[PDB]
Amino acid sequence: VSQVRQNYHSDCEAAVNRMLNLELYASYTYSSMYAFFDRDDVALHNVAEFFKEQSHEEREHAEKFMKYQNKRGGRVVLQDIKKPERDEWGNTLEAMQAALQLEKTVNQALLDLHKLATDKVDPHLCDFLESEYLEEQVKDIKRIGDFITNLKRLGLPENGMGEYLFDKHSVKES
Amino acid sequence: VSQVRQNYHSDCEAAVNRMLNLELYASYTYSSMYAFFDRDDVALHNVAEFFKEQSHEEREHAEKFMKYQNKRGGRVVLQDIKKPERDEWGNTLEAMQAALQLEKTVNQALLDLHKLATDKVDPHLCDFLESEYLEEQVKDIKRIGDFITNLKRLGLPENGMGEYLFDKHSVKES
Amino acid sequence: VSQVRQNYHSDCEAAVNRMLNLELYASYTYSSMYAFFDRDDVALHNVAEFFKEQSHEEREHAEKFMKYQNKRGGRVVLQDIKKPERDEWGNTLEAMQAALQLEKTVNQALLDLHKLATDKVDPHLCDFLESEYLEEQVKDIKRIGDFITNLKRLGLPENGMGEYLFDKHSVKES
Amino acid sequence: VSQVRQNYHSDCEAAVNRMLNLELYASYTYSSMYAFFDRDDVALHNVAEFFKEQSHEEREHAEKFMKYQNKRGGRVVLQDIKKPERDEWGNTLEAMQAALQLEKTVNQALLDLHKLATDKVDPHLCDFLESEYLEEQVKDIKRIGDFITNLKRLGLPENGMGEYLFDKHSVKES
Ligand SMILES: [Cl-]
Ligand SMILES: [Cl-]
Ligand SMILES: [Cl-]
Ligand SMILES: [Cl-]
Ligand SMILES: [Cl-]
Ligand SMILES: [Cl-]
Ligand SMILES: [Cl-]
Ligand SMILES: [Cl-]
Ligand SMILES: [Cl-]
Ligand SMILES: [Cl-]
Ligand SMILES: [Cl-]
Ligand SMILES: [Cl-]
Ligand SMILES: [Cl-]
Ligand SMILES: [Cl-]
Ligand SMILES: [Cl-]
Ligand SMILES: [Cl-]
Ligand SMILES: [Cl-]
Ligand SMILES: [Cl-]
Ligand SMILES: [Cl-]
Ligand SMILES: [Cl-]
Ligand SMILES: [Cl-]
Ligand SMILES: [Cl-]
Ligand SMILES: [Cl-]
Ligand SMILES: [Cl-]
Ligand SMILES: [Cl-]
Ligand SMILES: [Cl-]
Ligand SMILES: [Cl-]
Ligand SMILES: [Cl-]
Ligand SMILES: [Cl-]
Ligand SMILES: [Cl-]
Ligand SMILES: [Cl-]
Ligand SMILES: [Cl-]
Ligand SMILES: [Cl-]
Ligand SMILES: [Cl-]
Ligand SMILES: [Cl-]
Ligand SMILES: [Cl-]
Ligand SMILES: [Cl-]
Ligand SMILES: [Cl-]
Ligand SMILES: [Cl-]
Ligand SMILES: [Cl-]
Ligand SMILES: [Cl-]
Ligand SMILES: [Cl-]
Ligand SMILES: [Cl-]
Ligand SMILES: [Cl-]
Ligand SMILES: [Cl-]
Ligand SMILES: [Cl-]
Ligand SMILES: [Cl-]
Ligand SMILES: [Cl-]
Ligand SMILES: [Cl-]
Ligand SMILES: [Cl-]
Ligand SMILES: [Cl-]
Ligand SMILES: [Cl-]
Ligand SMILES: [Cl-]
Ligand SMILES: [Cl-]
Ligand SMILES: [Cl-]
Ligand SMILES: [Cl-]
Ligand SMILES: [Cl-]
Ligand SMILES: [Cl-]
Ligand SMILES: [Cl-]
Ligand SMILES: [Fe+2]
Ligand SMILES: [Fe+2]
Ligand SMILES: [Fe+2]
Ligand SMILES: [Fe+2]
Ligand SMILES: [Fe+2]
Ligand SMILES: [Fe+2]
Ligand SMILES: [Fe+2]
Ligand SMILES: [Fe+2]
Ligand SMILES: [Fe+2]
Ligand SMILES: [Fe+2]
Ligand SMILES: [Fe+2]
Ligand SMILES: [Fe+2]
Ligand SMILES: [Fe+2]
Ligand SMILES: [Fe+2]
Ligand SMILES: [Fe+2]
Ligand SMILES: [Fe+2]
Ligand SMILES: [Mg+2]
Ligand SMILES: [Mg+2]
Ligand SMILES: [Mg+2]
Ligand SMILES: [Mg+2]
Ligand SMILES: [Mg+2]
Ligand SMILES: [Mg+2]
Ligand SMILES: [Mg+2]
Ligand SMILES: [Mg+2]
Ligand SMILES: [Mg+2]
Ligand SMILES: [Mg+2]
Ligand SMILES: [Mg+2]
Ligand SMILES: [Mg+2]
Ligand SMILES: [Mg+2]
Ligand SMILES: [Mg+2]
Ligand SMILES: [Mg+2]
Ligand SMILES: [Mg+2]
Ligand SMILES: [Mg+2]
Ligand SMILES: [Mg+2]
Ligand SMILES: [Mg+2]
Ligand SMILES: [Mg+2]
Ligand SMILES: [Mg+2]
Ligand SMILES: [Mg+2]
Ligand SMILES: [Mg+2]
Ligand SMILES: [Mg+2]
Ligand SMILES: [Mg+2]
Ligand SMILES: [Mg+2]
Ligand SMILES: [Mg+2]
Ligand SMILES: [Mg+2]
Ligand SMILES: [Mg+2]
Ligand SMILES: [Mg+2]
Repeated sequence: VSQVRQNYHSDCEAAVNRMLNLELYASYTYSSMYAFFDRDDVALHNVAEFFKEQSHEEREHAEKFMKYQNKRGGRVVLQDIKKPERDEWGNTLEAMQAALQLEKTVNQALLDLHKLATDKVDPHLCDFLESEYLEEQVKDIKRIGDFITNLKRLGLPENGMGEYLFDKHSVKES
Repeated sequence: VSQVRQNYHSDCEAAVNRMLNLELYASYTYSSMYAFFDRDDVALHNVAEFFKEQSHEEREHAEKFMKYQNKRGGRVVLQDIKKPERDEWGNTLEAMQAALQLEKTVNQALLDLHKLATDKVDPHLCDFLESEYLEEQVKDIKRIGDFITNLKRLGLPENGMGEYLFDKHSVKES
Repeated sequence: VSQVRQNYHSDCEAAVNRMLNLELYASYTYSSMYAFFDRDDVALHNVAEFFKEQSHEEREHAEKFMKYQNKRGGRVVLQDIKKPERDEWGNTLEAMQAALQLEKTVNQALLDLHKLATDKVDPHLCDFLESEYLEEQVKDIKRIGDFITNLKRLGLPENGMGEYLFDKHSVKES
Repeated sequence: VSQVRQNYHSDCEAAVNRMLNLELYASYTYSSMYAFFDRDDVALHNVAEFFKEQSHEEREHAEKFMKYQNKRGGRVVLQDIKKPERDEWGNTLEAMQAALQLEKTVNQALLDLHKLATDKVDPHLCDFLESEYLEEQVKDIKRIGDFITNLKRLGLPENGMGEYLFDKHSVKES
């Protein structure tokens, strides 16, 4: 009943709201990782800044869904942002493994939303996901996988020198 | 079993490897056309350079598939690059006609890969083909068709002055 | 019977075509190494880019032989480009050892071509090889040998930290 | 008996003087072609300027041999510069065919001088010919052959429009 609404199924509107929540959840998990690596007894600053930036990017993903919802005439409905699964993240390897799984969880939700949009014959929503979300996921999943391979090569979790070197050379100097 | 792999069917992985080979094959055919037009008894330099650039572009298409394969967690598998169908290319008209058919053959393979990706519900691969390959083919097919029309207008194959003028005015001065 | 042909033996013409094929073969082998180091379970980006550049350089070597053939009035004859000997390259040390042997194989073929050119009293072809090919081989063979020495010093194949450091410090940052 | 002379055979000294004369002869022939195409009843200005530049380049080739002779401690001995074989050059095709044969005659003399230098074990003279003369000949022979192919394609000698177009598009605008 929005004056702009056209070819936008209620199911897709609802699924966009759920996806928005998941983006915010992902942002919050990354924020927790930032704070962990900033601890004085962890002290891997470039890794911390990597996760801070990851958090900001997820927040941007969320805001883009809010804007999308309104563009199509749907209505943003917010729910609680659940706290992350862990309060402490072990080390760079454990955190990167959790990040990989988080990005794959987000990717699966996006793929599921694409299936729904396809089922409801919504090519605009399909294009939006393909053009703004799906390649970002593939690229970041590859980046994080590459990191994990290098962390293993560097002898994580046991090799502290390896972990130190990863922070200096693999992630952006901040 | 790659840690990055998600929603990537074995059939699509294999078809990407076959497509990679076809891009390399197309590159090699264009390289042969370059060398032919550079012969002292052919001596159409702008036409030669046109095909040299076509060859480099196909090589870039191939490299982009290699990168894609790895991004999705598939594994690049290479096969022999078959030599071109001809050792000599007749004249500018015959070569352009062969180029048109080559670009249409490549296009059909890309369309077939899109059908497979659609069947396997792989929207990332669909988007990749649509965003990076399919429009390039339509544009180049149109360009080459336009050239063939002009070569016929110029009296090819019999009209040597027509062929000379095409090289001076239709293809980029190199 | 080309109008430009002068002092160019049929044997040399044929050997130039065979050398052209070998340059293309070398290019393809280096392309395979690039793709291997770009895998998410290998993930040595600077090493990957090193081999990508090696591949492009071999392609340039091939194109220079095509141009040479035509300049002398010979005729380019292409054959299949055989796929590389391996589908996977083990690690940076194994790949560099294979690269060393590849560059020495190419060098031996160039030296053999120089012997033929000398036998047929073709000083232009001798000069072409000496001025455009032979020093490139000596320089690259030295570079790759130096790399292998450093990879051994760094404890390859067992020392993953050593391999990580080589990628950061020995090859160009890409 | 020159104080600088070392490893310079009398035969090579004499052959350098004969080569010098041939370069001057080639210059003079090209000058005649320039004057012919500048005639009001020929009037192909870009072709005329092409041959004028060819003439100046041969003069530079001659001067470089004079300098070489003195560098090695030989003595420049000059002979008459014979007038060209023709007083009129027919048309662009006939002139280009004569230019091709002239450049091949010069090339054969250079190759013969290289054989002599090789026989007398004079690597400096071999290098001088290879580095300063032999590639220039191959390149110019290819250029002129390419021109002849295009003149034939353009319908020379009968097709006056073809000849006009060659002057506008194949040779440098002067
Ligand atoms: Cl609606
Ligand atoms: Cl509709
Ligand atoms: Cl609805
Ligand atoms: Cl909702
Ligand atoms: Cl709950
Ligand atoms: Cl977790
Ligand atoms: Cl915890
Ligand atoms: Cl997760
Ligand atoms: Cl957007
Ligand atoms: Cl995207
Ligand atoms: Cl990327
Ligand atoms: Cl990495
Ligand atoms: Cl370790
Ligand atoms: Cl890294
Ligand atoms: Cl999968
Ligand atoms: Cl899925
Ligand atoms: Cl599968
Ligand atoms: Cl395969
Ligand atoms: Cl086969
Ligand atoms: Cl064909
Ligand atoms: Cl053929
Ligand atoms: Cl085809
Ligand atoms: Cl891309
Ligand atoms: Cl495209
Ligand atoms: Cl267009
Ligand atoms: Cl056109
Ligand atoms: Cl016609
Ligand atoms: Cl015109
Ligand atoms: Cl056109
Ligand atoms: Cl010959
Ligand atoms: Cl000879
Ligand atoms: Cl022969
Ligand atoms: Cl051959
Ligand atoms: Cl075979
Ligand atoms: Cl091997
Ligand atoms: Cl293998
Ligand atoms: Cl080898
Ligand atoms: Cl060169
Ligand atoms: Cl070199
Ligand atoms: Cl050096
Ligand atoms: Cl080194
Ligand atoms: Cl070690
Ligand atoms: Cl450093
Ligand atoms: Cl080093
Ligand atoms: Cl002496
Ligand atoms: Cl001596
Ligand atoms: Cl003597
Ligand atoms: Cl003398
Ligand atoms: Cl006389
Ligand atoms: Cl004559
Ligand atoms: Cl005469
Ligand atoms: Cl002559
Ligand atoms: Cl000099
Ligand atoms: Cl030279
Ligand atoms: Cl050249
Ligand atoms: Cl030309
Ligand atoms: Cl005609
Ligand atoms: Cl024009
Ligand atoms: Cl031309
Ligand atoms: Fe970022
Ligand atoms: Fe991310
Ligand atoms: Fe996200
Ligand atoms: Fe990212
Ligand atoms: Fe292009
Ligand atoms: Fe193309
Ligand atoms: Fe292509
Ligand atoms: Fe194109
Ligand atoms: Fe390089
Ligand atoms: Fe190399
Ligand atoms: Fe090479
Ligand atoms: Fe090199
Ligand atoms: Fe010139
Ligand atoms: Fe010349
Ligand atoms: Fe000369
Ligand atoms: Fe020249
Ligand atoms: Mg209203
Ligand atoms: Mg609703
Ligand atoms: Mg949820
Ligand atoms: Mg709770
Ligand atoms: Mg995109
Ligand atoms: Mg983005
Ligand atoms: Mg990367
Ligand atoms: Mg694994
Ligand atoms: Mg499979
Ligand atoms: Mg195939
Ligand atoms: Mg075959
Ligand atoms: Mg597009
Ligand atoms: Mg493109
Ligand atoms: Mg157009
Ligand atoms: Mg002929
Ligand atoms: Mg032969
Ligand atoms: Mg071979
Ligand atoms: Mg085989
Ligand atoms: Mg020598
Ligand atoms: Mg030399
Ligand atoms: Mg050199
Ligand atoms: Mg070089
Ligand atoms: Mg060095
Ligand atoms: Mg004295
Ligand atoms: Mg004497
Ligand atoms: Mg003489
Ligand atoms: Mg006389
Ligand atoms: Mg040179
Ligand atoms: Mg020069
Ligand atoms: Mg040219």
